[PDB]
Amino acid sequence: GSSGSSGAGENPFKCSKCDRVFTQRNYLVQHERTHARKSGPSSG
Ligand SMILES: [Zn+2]
Repeated sequence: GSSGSSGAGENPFKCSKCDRVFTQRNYLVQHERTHARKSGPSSG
């Protein structure tokens, strides 16, 4: 007897930069273009 909530949904359209998801490719693109925080030699 363990039920209640299953958190947010899941979709194939996932963001590369962060861990975001969308119900379409368009909504994903507009979000991928907004990603302009990463600049210079800084990543892992
Ligand atoms: Zn993102």
